[PDB]
Amino acid sequence: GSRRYDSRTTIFSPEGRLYQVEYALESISHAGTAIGIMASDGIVLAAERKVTSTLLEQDTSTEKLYKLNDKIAVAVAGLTADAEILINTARIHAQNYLKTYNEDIPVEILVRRLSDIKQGYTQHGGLRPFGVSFIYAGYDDRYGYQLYTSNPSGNYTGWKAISVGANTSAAQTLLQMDYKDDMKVDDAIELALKTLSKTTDSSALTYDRLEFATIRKGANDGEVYQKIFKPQEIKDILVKTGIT
Amino acid sequence: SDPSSINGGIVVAMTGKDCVAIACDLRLGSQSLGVSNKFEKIFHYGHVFLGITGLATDVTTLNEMFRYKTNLYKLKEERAIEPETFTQLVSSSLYERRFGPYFVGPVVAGINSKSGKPFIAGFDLIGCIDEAKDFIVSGTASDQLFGMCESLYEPNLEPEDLFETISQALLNAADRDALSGWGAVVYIIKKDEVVKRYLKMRQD
Amino acid sequence: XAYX
Amino acid sequence: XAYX
Amino acid sequence: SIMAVTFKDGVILGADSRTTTGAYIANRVTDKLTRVHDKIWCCRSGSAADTQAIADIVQYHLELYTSQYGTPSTETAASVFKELCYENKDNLTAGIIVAGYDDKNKGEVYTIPLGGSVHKLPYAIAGSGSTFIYGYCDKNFRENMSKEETVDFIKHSLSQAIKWDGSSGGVIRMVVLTAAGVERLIFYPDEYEQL
Amino acid sequence: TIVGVKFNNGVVIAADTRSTQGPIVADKNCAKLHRISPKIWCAGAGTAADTEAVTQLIGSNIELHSLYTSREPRVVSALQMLKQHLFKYQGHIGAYLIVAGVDPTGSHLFSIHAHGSTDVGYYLSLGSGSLAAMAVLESHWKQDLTKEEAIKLASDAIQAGIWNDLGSGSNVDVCVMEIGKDAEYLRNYLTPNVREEKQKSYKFPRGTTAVLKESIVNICD
Amino acid sequence: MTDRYSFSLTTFSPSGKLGQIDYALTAVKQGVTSLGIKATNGVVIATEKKSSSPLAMSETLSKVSLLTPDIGAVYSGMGPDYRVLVDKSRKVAHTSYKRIYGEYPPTKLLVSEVAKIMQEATQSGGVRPFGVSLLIAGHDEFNGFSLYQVDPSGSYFPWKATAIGKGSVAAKTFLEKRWNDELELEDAIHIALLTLKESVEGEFNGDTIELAIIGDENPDLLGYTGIPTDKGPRFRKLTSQEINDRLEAL
Amino acid sequence: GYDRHITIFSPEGRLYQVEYAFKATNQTNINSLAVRGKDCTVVISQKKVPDKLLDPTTVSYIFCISRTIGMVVNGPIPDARNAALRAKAEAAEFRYKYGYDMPCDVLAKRMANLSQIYTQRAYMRPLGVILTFVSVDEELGPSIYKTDPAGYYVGYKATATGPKQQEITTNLENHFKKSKIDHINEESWEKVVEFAITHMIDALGTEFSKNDLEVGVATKDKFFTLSAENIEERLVAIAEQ
Amino acid sequence: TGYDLSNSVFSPDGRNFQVEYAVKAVENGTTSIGIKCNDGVVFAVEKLITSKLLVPQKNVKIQVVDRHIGCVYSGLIPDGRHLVNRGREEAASFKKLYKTPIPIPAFADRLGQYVQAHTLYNSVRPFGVSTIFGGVDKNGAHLYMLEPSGSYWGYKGAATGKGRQSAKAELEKLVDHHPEGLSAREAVKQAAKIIYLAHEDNKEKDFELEISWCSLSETNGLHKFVKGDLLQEAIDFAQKEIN
Amino acid sequence: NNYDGDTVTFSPTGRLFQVEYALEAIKQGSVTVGLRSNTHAVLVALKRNADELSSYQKKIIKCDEHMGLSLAGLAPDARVLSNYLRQQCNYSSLVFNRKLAVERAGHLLCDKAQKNTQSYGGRPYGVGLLIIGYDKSGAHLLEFQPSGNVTELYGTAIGARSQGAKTYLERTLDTFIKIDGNPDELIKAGVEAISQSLRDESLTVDNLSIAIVGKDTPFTIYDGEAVAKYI
Amino acid sequence: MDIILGIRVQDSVILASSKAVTRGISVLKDSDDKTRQLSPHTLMSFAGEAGDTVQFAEYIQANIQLYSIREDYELSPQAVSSFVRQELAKSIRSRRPYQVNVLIGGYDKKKNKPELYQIDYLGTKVELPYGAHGYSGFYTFSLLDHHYRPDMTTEEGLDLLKLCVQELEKRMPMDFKGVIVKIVDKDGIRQVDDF
Ligand SMILES: [Cl-]
Ligand SMILES: [Mg+2]
Ligand SMILES: [Mg+2]
Ligand SMILES: [Mg+2]
Ligand SMILES: [Mg+2]
Repeated sequence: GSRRYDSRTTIFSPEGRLYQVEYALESISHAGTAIGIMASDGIVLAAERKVTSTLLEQDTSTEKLYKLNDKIAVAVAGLTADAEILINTARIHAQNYLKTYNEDIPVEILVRRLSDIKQGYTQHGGLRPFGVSFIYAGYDDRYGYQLYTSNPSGNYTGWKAISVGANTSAAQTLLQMDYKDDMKVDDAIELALKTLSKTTDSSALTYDRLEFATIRKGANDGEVYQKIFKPQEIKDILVKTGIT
Repeated sequence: SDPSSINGGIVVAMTGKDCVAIACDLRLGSQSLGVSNKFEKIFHYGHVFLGITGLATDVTTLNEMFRYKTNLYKLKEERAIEPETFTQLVSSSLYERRFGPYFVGPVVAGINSKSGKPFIAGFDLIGCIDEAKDFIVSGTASDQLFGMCESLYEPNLEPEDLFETISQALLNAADRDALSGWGAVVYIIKKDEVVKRYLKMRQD
Repeated sequence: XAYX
Repeated sequence: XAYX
Repeated sequence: SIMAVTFKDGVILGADSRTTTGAYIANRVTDKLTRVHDKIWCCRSGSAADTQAIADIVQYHLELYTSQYGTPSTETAASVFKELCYENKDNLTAGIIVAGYDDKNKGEVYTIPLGGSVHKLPYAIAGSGSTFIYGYCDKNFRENMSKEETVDFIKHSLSQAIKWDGSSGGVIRMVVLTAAGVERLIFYPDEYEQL
Repeated sequence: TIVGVKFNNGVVIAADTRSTQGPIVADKNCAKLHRISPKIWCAGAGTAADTEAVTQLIGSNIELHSLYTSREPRVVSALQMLKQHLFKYQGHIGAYLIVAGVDPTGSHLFSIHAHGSTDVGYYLSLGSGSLAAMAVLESHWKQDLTKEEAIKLASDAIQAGIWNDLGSGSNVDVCVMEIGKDAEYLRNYLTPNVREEKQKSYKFPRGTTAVLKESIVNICD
Repeated sequence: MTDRYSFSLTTFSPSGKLGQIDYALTAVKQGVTSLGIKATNGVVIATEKKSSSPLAMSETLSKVSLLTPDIGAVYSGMGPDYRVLVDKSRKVAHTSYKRIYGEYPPTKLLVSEVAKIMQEATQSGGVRPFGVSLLIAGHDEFNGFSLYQVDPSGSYFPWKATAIGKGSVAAKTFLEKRWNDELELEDAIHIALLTLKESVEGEFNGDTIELAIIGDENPDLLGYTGIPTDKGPRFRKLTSQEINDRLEAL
Repeated sequence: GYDRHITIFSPEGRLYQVEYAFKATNQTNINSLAVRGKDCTVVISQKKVPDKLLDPTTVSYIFCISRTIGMVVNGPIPDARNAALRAKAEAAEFRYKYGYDMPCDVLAKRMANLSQIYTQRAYMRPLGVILTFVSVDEELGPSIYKTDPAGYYVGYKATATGPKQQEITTNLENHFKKSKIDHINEESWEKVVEFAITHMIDALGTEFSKNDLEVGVATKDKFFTLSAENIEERLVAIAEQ
Repeated sequence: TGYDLSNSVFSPDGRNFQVEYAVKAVENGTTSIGIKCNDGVVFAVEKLITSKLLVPQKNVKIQVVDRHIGCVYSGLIPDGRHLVNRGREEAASFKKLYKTPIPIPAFADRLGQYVQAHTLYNSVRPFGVSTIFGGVDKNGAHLYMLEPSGSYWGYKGAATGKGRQSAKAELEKLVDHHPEGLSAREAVKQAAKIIYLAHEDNKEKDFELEISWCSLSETNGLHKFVKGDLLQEAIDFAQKEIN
Repeated sequence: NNYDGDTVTFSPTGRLFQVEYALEAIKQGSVTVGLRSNTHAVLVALKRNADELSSYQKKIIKCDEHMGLSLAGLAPDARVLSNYLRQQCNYSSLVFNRKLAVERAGHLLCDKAQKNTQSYGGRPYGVGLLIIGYDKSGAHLLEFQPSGNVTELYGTAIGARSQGAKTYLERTLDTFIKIDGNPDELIKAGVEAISQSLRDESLTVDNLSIAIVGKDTPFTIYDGEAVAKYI
Repeated sequence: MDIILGIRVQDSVILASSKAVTRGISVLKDSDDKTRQLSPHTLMSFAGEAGDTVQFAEYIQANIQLYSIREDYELSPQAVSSFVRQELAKSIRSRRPYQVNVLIGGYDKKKNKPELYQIDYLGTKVELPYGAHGYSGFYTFSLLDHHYRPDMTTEEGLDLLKLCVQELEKRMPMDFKGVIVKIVDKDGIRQVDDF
């Protein structure tokens, strides 16, 4: 019968590893680098677009940074198509929680459920896992500003600063070097860009090859604002830190 | 045991010159017993306003349901929903429950952010759209509101004048209904400012 | 419900 | 319903 | 008021044209004679909606039968009608007369009452107005009649059914099924009323 | 009050513009003339939401069918899809429709009842005012009507309903579907029920209404 | 009996490649060249009509398809896979949008729905990916004119101008030189014909070229009058004659 | 190499099962031909009855799908009959649902979409057949639409299918170069059948008896196949000219 | 390669090797024949007497479908039974809906589509039987032979099993020598002879002859088994011809 | 070799190896004998033990008052098929007030075994059965093979060294067939038949299993001291 | 079941719930506690159809306790009330709806405010300074309208509650065998033993 053609996506190696999870992570390691840095007064999300073409429409484009609700955003590393399936699920899960409890979903609860979905694809169903790693940047009234990451294994962890995709080894060393706890958002913006600028496989880091977002309490009195940076705003912040 | 007249309540919407007004009473009762004088029946999703009369459990449920849907709409469309579009969403959602309906009388009110045109619409519990230039009425004193609005209303009223007309339409209609009144709220909606006024009315 |  |  | 009558050369279907919603005539020029196949027609009595939905399904079944096994028998057509009427008897109000012309079997008439039972007859009458012409039709029907005799028999029969039944009236439509082909006939009040 | 009339080179349908809830006029200028396809229009009577919902659903499936077959949709397709839908729901969808239009086959005029029965005719009427309308149609209809004669007969049949039937009122909507031409939708073709000038202006002196609280509502992000 | 293939036929290789997606993209590479150019006041999509036989009537085979009155689609790769995607794309525009909001979906969201269908063929049990790349040109009130590419993976990107299939590498280079942000629709049609002549080998006329625009509303193509807000489709397929007129002043 | 056993992509972006299904097409070693007249569409196919024990009347690769649509198959008879039965059910259901006779080109598309599914879904194999649908459509007039195991379909001025398809194709191409028109400028279907047989004889280089051919004719409101004597009458007309 | 390991897989030739492998199982089986006659059909089969311990006349291989169709097969006997069980369901649903008994050509396609369905998927095995069947309907007599591929045609005479070539040669002579037609009673006697002549290809074990027939005149259009005096008369005729 | 992975695969010579491997499980099974006259039908089964401490695996199962079988191969598969027969016998009784014909019993087993040889995932039955019964057409003996092939016989034997008993019955055919109205003599012939399949071991009191059905005899099994008469 | 009251004061929420369980003409029990603790700072009183009340209360209790363990965090009274309302809103369109009315008294530790929610079996939620279910309201509401002040202490609230029980004991037809009173404040839930 069909047994002949089954890849057996949800099995263990003799060493006790999940083949497909390991190979999905190998896929993600080639994806454009995405950095998340958590400050005391906000969070930065920076992501490098995959080798841009000059005729790509930059302003009306979304590849790396996606909005889940008004308080939570994600940076993507891997298959965009796979990420969008999981994002629409995450967006619905957030609205289900709001409908049920009349309260915005706590960041960790959203992260756990999305991570539990990925876990399922590694343990049952005989389907390939999602070739996606997320950086979750969000705020709630319990833990305040939070950075998480999830990977195809369905394992998630919390971070002060973290990178996913390409050159994470090099990127994580540079963040571990210059990061400190009393750091402000404007400082974290500079660190995020400086890290990409050094780890980039490109010749020079330009506005047209970046997606940028901040989650500040920089609105008016005790409320959070999500800022998905426009092309011209990335061009200005890149000049202001003296990279171009 | 008539779901539309257990809790009671009323909503009315009107159009003016480059403005719209939507008003509701504050009563929630269990037939004869008045229970709450703080039960607002007007909600908003961005700049689109929705008033809902009828069974209070379904009013609350539909508010929560349209908040859910307009939030996903905004995330995917990357823009706030417009009154004309929202009206169609309400109609779809209600008719989806054709043979087990929400016992409600919803009323859409708002200004199209692109065209600047004032827009109002009403629905039956099963989703039939009632678009109108002048006014929409809903609730246990709909007959009273129809009689007030049809006589008091004139076109192209200024926001300050329109406020008086809608306020008097609601108050005098509510005082001839046992299940309506116990306080009132009026939303005056201009292109980029919204004023909300609580009316002083008789508390019987 | 409304009902020509 | 209509109904010879 | 509907009837189908076998004769020498084949079979003729006849019907009134009156559709009622209570005492109001919704349609006074109704065509109650429906083609399920080239030379298999049916007479519809009862619920217009039910008989319409059945006739449409039978037409579909016989079109698919023809694609695979060639021209179906009139008995086959009647069996498909019965199968729908019998198995859905609780949800249907349809009294249907099935009439068809084979070259082997010549003219045949099958009547299907409310129950969903099948009755093969020399001639069949049905509908509210049929009650008034049981006496007349039994006394006047003969086997191996000519075309003109059979047309007169149906015309006189439905004329009386129309006269007494308020639920029947308008024009008398008839459909002639022979080896020659299919012939549609119509007869107006001014003619049949003064028979 | 909805009518359909066949003429020389096509078909015309018309309707009144009154919507009711019990004895109350809910809408004084609703549109009961619905578009299924560009050149297939539907006049609807019965449960207002059911006539709108069933017309849009079949209209949607007809558009998809037209794209799939690379052909202009036929009236018999809309008729077949509507009647099979309505029949399935055993009349619980209270839609009474006059389906009319032009297609490659020619010009067509049908009626559909809520239970899923279909009729054919040169002139049809449905709704509470159907008897007032049909009285006019039976009096004045003839074979070989012109376009201008058919519109007149149609609007006259609707007027009979407006005046004599309490269920019908306000204005006359018409849609003309002629062969080889674009269908022309004549919204408020006649407005013979214009409200007379009121005797008095009920514009209140400002401050008439007693107010407890004022507050600015935040609609922005 | 029954579909026993409930497992993924597309899996990660040790190198992290998704073989079937890569092989699908290879099938697109073999496919005939199609392109799209965005102007200030419209969008043009064009492709060569590769005729299987001169006895075949190339008019009956439509490579450029209307999805909505304001959205059109063209492809490179496997024609059958494209045909069923157009059927599904048209239906989803109704079921998941128009039957809810009573208006046609904006370009980006319909593209999103098509991408979802193509992503599922990459992960679902007992299926191969679609062997096509789509170019979807469309207009909507709040986003204006837009042009999207959709790959077998389900990934989509917005383009000012691009080409896919046989001679895409050369065609993209040609478009980079000619494209500016001030192009009028007629100028974009002119460049589309110039770009396509490079990739086409045999006959180059209105009968061997398929070209459609997303431009101004066409009241004449609406099929009815009387509703002021309904002004007609922005999607128009250029006729064989209309193409030849522009090939003289080339 | 399991990418050659099921319908998944090979490294060079090919579906070998689809390509091998195409080769199953010629397994019967029969050539078909379709042309259009003014009022009619004629399809002819070779009829080879090798076994003497066979009932020759039951040996047929032409099918009456609906009253208006006819279909000739190039491929094994099991897959041919599988396709025929499905096309018949599809044409019948279409009439019931949409209230008019299924057009030739719409049925072709529907059967092509079914064929496409077998190229994408693993558990279903492609049918090793090429379906040539013929009718006189009430909108498009005389129509020839052809389907293959790839799920490809297109309309034709005329077409040929089988082992010696190319010889027949170029024979017809050269005629339409000369006549300068899209069809056979002929009043009666009898002479369009005579044209079809004549040009098949010239292309294949073989003579035909009454039992060596099988003829289907589509006119307005009916498609029908010719008997041995209907063909014999047609062969006599060609010979006497 | 490996193209022959899975059912429904096309070889580069365009062949389904699993179906061809099923044909080998049919070729291995005992000889069975069908003879079309003036107003009906005759079926006969070779039953190898493996042992003295087999009860004579009490291991019946020819099966009836409805009341007017006869079915015989060579190869995997259980696979044949499964096909007839389906045939009986198909014939029952036809009569239920359409009233008339299923015509033979109609019935032939019902088996044909079912057997063909078992070449579409790798989750099922092709049928290991060639089935000779037929009977009398409104349009007269019909004989059919259905193969593992789903391929079937109408036949004047049909043969399958280990002695098919011997039986085919003998059938071809009857068609040549009787162009006007063969009678039902003659076809029974000829059937006996051809099974006895076809037994030469399976002559280690001696065998038991089993004949059935449908005839408009002789059996009134119904399927019946040939037994008693008419069977012994056909055996004697066959015995006289081998010597 | 490459064609024995599952039952859905044919070999190049047209063989079903999984069915043939199932057939092999029967040859490994303990010998059992079936034989009948015109009045009675008898099953004789050599039971097998794990060791001297273990019981002797029961070989004979009752299906109805007038029918039952003996098994050789996988005992659980015999329990599944015997249970199916019990239900079919029982269905015939409740619905039609009719004792199921032994011939139909065979036809039903054949069709049940066949479905397991044509479908992916499933496996063939790994057991052979000898069904005896007395119905309206007298005494009957059937031989069921998990290929689906069912055969009506005067006598037979299945299991290890069954050829010995099968040869004896082939010689004795004319004698034992005419043992009418004599149960004990028909059993003796069956016990003498199974004795031709013995090697080193002989028939003991807790080793031998006999069953009989006939004209005025319900299907009854004899074990222990009840079979001491026939040693 | 029958009498359940609630009074939100300055710093606490007080729930009074009748002790009588009557079936037929017999008071089976006179010490019944018609409440469940959902979380350390959230208490739900209930009244309605026999069986449904406890089955629903314990089901909610289980779900809130599961949430508390999962997130190692107490849900706000507002969040619990919204969850309960949605469960009843689902229930009312079920095959057999829960016929249970509830009061949810909770102390929000983040806002440092007492909160009282009244939810009927339809899923009709309202936040109130004072609430009641059944016939109780027809006496207590008008009494509290008069005597209630928003800045009252817990002791003032208990005296205000005593005034309600006295009025109910005087004018209510049925003997409800007094009430169990419970206070919800910053320090959690405690029961008044002498009322
Ligand atoms: Cl399709
Ligand atoms: Mg009042
Ligand atoms: Mg009061
Ligand atoms: Mg009368
Ligand atoms: Mg496949």
